[PDB]
Amino acid sequence: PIPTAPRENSLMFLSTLPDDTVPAYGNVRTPPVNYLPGEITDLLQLARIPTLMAFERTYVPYVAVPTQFDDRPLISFPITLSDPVYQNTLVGAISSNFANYRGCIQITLTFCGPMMARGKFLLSYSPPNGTQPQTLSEAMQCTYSIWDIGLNSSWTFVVPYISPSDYRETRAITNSVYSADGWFSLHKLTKITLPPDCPQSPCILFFASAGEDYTLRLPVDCNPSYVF
Amino acid sequence: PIPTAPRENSLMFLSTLPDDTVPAYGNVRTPPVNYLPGEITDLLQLARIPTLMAFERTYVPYVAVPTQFDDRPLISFPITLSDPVYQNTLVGAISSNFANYRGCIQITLTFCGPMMARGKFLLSYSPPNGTQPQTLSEAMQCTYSIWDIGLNSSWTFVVPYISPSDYRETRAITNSVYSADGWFSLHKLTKITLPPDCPQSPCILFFASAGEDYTLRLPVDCNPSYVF
Amino acid sequence: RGNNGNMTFNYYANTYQNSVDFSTSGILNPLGYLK
Amino acid sequence: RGNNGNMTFNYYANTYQNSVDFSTSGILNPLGYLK
Amino acid sequence: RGNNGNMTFNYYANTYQNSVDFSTSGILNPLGYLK
Amino acid sequence: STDNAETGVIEAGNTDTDFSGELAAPGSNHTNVKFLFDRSRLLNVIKVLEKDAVFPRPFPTQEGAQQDDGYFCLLTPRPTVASRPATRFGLYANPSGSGVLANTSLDFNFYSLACFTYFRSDLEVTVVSLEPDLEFAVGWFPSGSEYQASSFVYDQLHVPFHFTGRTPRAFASKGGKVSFVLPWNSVSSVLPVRWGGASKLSSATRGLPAHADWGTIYAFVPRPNEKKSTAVKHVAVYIRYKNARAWCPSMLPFRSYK
Amino acid sequence: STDNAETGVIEAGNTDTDFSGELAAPGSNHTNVKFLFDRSRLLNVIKVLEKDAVFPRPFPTQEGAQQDDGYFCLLTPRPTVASRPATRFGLYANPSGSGVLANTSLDFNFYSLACFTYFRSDLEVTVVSLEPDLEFAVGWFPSGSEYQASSFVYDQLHVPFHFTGRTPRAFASKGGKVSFVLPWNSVSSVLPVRWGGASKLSSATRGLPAHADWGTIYAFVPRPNEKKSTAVKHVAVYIRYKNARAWCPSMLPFRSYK
Amino acid sequence: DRVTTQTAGNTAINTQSSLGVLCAYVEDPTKSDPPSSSTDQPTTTFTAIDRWYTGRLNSWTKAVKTFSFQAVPLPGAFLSRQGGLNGGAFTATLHRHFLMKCGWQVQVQCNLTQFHQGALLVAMVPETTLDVKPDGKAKSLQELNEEQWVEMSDDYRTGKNMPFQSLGTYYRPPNWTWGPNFINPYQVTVFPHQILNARTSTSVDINVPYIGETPTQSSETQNSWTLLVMVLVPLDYKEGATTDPEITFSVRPTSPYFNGLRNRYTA
Repeated sequence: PIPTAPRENSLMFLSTLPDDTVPAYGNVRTPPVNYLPGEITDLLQLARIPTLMAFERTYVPYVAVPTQFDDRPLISFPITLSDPVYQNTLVGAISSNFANYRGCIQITLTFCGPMMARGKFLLSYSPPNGTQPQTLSEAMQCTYSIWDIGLNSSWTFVVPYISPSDYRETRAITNSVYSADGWFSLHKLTKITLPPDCPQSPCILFFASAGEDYTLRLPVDCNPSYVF
Repeated sequence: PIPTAPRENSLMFLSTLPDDTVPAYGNVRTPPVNYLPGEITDLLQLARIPTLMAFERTYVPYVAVPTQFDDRPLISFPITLSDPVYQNTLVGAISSNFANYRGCIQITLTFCGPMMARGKFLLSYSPPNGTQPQTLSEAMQCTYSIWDIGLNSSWTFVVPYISPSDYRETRAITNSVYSADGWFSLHKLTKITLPPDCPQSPCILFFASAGEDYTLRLPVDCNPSYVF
Repeated sequence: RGNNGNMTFNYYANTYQNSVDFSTSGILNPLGYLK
Repeated sequence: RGNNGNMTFNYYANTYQNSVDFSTSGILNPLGYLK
Repeated sequence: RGNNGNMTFNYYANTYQNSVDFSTSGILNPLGYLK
Repeated sequence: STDNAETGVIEAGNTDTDFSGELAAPGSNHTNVKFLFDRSRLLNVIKVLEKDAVFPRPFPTQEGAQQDDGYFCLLTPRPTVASRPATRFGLYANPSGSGVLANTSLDFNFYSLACFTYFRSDLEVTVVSLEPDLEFAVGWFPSGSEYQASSFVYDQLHVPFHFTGRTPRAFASKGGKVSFVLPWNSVSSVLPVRWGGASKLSSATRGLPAHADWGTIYAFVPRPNEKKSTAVKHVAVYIRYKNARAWCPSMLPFRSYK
Repeated sequence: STDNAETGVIEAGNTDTDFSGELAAPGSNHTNVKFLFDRSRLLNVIKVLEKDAVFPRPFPTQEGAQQDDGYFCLLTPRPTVASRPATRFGLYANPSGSGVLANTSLDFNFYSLACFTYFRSDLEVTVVSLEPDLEFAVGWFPSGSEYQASSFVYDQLHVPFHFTGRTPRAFASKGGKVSFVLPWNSVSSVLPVRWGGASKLSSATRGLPAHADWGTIYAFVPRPNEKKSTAVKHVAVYIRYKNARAWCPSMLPFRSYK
Repeated sequence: DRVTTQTAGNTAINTQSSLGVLCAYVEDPTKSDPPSSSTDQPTTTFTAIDRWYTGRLNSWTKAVKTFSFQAVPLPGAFLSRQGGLNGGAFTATLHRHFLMKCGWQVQVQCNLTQFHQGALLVAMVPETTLDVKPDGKAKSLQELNEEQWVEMSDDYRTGKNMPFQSLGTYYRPPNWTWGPNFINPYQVTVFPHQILNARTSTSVDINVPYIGETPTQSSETQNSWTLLVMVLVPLDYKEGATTDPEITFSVRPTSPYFNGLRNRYTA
């Protein structure tokens, strides 16, 4: 016989052991699945699909644009994938099942107003400051991009990955005070000049997709509070 | 010594383990069995042999043909290998010891009447409908085959394998309501025109063999109620 | 290969360990094509 | 080969594990021939 | 190599046993140079 | 970058698309479906058999049925009830009274990452005891078979018929565990995570797949029925999805905002 | 397809023979005789010896015979009675009284698939204890030998003669099992499942093969006769037919319609 | 560039604001092989079922809220005749074949003007029971024509109200909280979708292949796809404009493979 000295972790069931086990009922030829189209190779094929966000108005995927001028962001939400505008996005509901992420969140908009609605919108991205930026003269200095409304009707602002670490946390557990990776903020630059007999308050429909370099790491136990 | 870490299923007696065990009393030269003819290589050499069915008349392998015309199938039984016309066939009593099957049941008939008995018979196979077909105008539309009586005296209707799955269940456990794979039904097409001084009610002797593509899978525990 | 680090040695065969499909007769492609 | 998945290694020999017959001097053929 | 005397055989691979750094793109040298 | 999202296809862009920047490195491959589902998790906590049980009768079960519940673990991520496949998952908020509290199960870790419709994998079942020094065993019967429910008198001991069979009856050691990997046995090509067709076993319940399972396990005690103990002992079923494949992307569950 | 079934040979046809269709694929090879019989099953439940027993005397046994019954497992699929080969299998419907209830055995899983007459295989005997913490052992003696029934006084302890011998006396560990594979030892070339000849050992009983067995095992306790315990402990004999070969197709048992 | 006429058989449909055919999961979803679970010769396509079957769908008022969907079962609409979607030679072939294996190709027309706002989310949703009432019964046309747009409650977001087997009087009836045939309304854009906006298009174009748990499914039971029209932005217009724009849809089965011929389905 071969003299073996078994280790200290003998007879330990480990749930994530990278190995097989004894087959019980083998030699089973399964019916073929060559007919099925669209196999998911990898779940980052699905974070890249833009899904609808939700906004505290009663949760609405679009931002209403009120016609009254005021110098503050029209919608403003932090770039943190535990924020409750990301709970029902495939960017957020896949990444909340993980522990880290790396890459660029891609915020796609869609102006669902009338075709005759001309206007301009100053998207932004502040990095985490001590104070959330509010003035249009304060999102001018951050990472902004002006979006004109015209023939096309979508703009994909790519939130950059500016971080002091190669993998940011995917959940604002403790602390990030309201400031983890900063804030997206859609300012309106010029008021939407509607012709007569057109609806006031058009609606900017927001999406949230992942970048072509958005990558996830470290699975964790999920939140089973969807079933309650 | 070789440091081995034994798994969690150590010292487990498993009844169907695909492996050998320690020999106790080896080096025994058994007497040779080269003289014995007819070795069973495989038990599908025996499902293919047609064996007699049995019919609720008191269980009779043949169908009496009454001379009175009526528009219904003369015998009718479902194509399900737990049906009690298959209990004492090698198609049924081998396959009830298994869990799945695949292929074509082959129903061989034999007209055991007189030689002077001319007649025609419309065999059929309905796939599972909501209602069992009864009219000769309803087995005309299913998979039928007209059998004339002549010099030869046997017809082998091959029940096809029409199924939404590659291996059908071999036992109508739950549910299949009376409709698992449909119904064989021997209709009579023209009445049997006998010459004078010949016996009324000739007898169609039924067999049930397996096809050349009938294949079985997944052994299960048997029914030990043959010994009681 | 999945979550399998035992790169060297498979004791049981392929058809016993896994369950291969019976015959009949990275590069992340998109799940929807605009044509 | 039967219900034997240990394809690689037979520790005990043939005449100890099995029991071979001593000498004297798939393809499913039918069990009955019409001649 | 550290305090590792198992010279012969590594069962688990490199990236499972250790943790290799991901790429981006004896002789005791002194820790301070007078220049 | 100027786009049209009404088209339905949006090319996933980087920072360099709008701005001056560069692509980040590839992080890891922990989103790989064959890697992400290949880890064990608690499925159901079934009571250990002590006699030759009656399998639960099909729905609707009426009162006076002397059947044995809470005993069989229908091995499936989909919602089950009373060891039978269900469509809704229902727990008991206030379980006072009243009848038989039906054993339900759901794979909580699966549906939070089952963003697809069809799923095929092998299954690696580990049955951890929830009792000190329990010497138990683990049965199994495939998707489509049924429980063999009787006994045979072996030397004036009512040994049940679930001690034998052509299916794996793995016997655990005293204080040990039972671990084995089950192939994809069901007659469907894939297990539907979400199903919309009708099974015609009964009055046709929409959305109920009849053969979306790897089978059904049950723990028993290797003693005859005369040695039946008193306190009901439990066991815990951990499953792992070996060699996972998944098709047809779909939705994740609704996280409520309250 | 027009045939004559009085010929006795019918060519097994497909759907394409009568109709328009095609051959289905080959499903599997689970009907292979070397594969289908190669799995363990419960054979007999014998009581564990505690002293040097008297082997059961040959039939007809008369009253006043102080022999020891229910102890020896004649390893055979055929019906046995009182550790001796029988022709009929008989259980006890109403066992009240009256004499000695004879231990009968039958391989229930064999005869439901023994659609043949002759059967040769090796035998893999696993002797599972039906008692907690039982430290037992397993004897054997081949087809044609007899039990060595006496004791020898080893240091004022009546150690029996079934602790030693040229045949395997496998000793189990405490709470363990005994598993070993026995070759085809009997003097017949094959074991007759159905036999019609006469054995001339007695007034010649028709249909009783005298040497259709792999031998006879018996469980004992490795203590001398002074340490004989009180409660009679059982054990359970699981056998597997390694390297099965089967000849001459025959009938399966009659499933009654009631 | 945007004027695409899609001729099929004898029914050619036109669209002068076409965004492009959203071919789903593959390059060409028309290409498909016969089912491997039928040894009989399948009934392939023929020139009376290769056409654009068109029926109406309910109007879209201002009273329709966000996420109020409207579901078309495919092939459930050919059999119940939802919206006047009469199959003709397809339904008269679908009733007589037991298994049916096809891939769909839909197009939803709703022509807004340049002075209206709003956006539909037309999406071929796989494997949902959105057409079935929670009590098990499938919806009839008298029942569809009273709610007009099935609003997104929390019973649909959680899947609380999907059809179920009643446990009986033996088991205590459990408090149902969840079922996998929910809708997450914020994630319907993972499906093969286009947005029917009021300022980019009048018609959307989706092309999906056959998917299913089996290599072919039954004819009278399947709901493998579901043409889901969901309101993401409510319709708004100043008064005087054309109130209640119509919604139609045009469905074409791409390469069906019927199997198991029998008489016409009588439940």
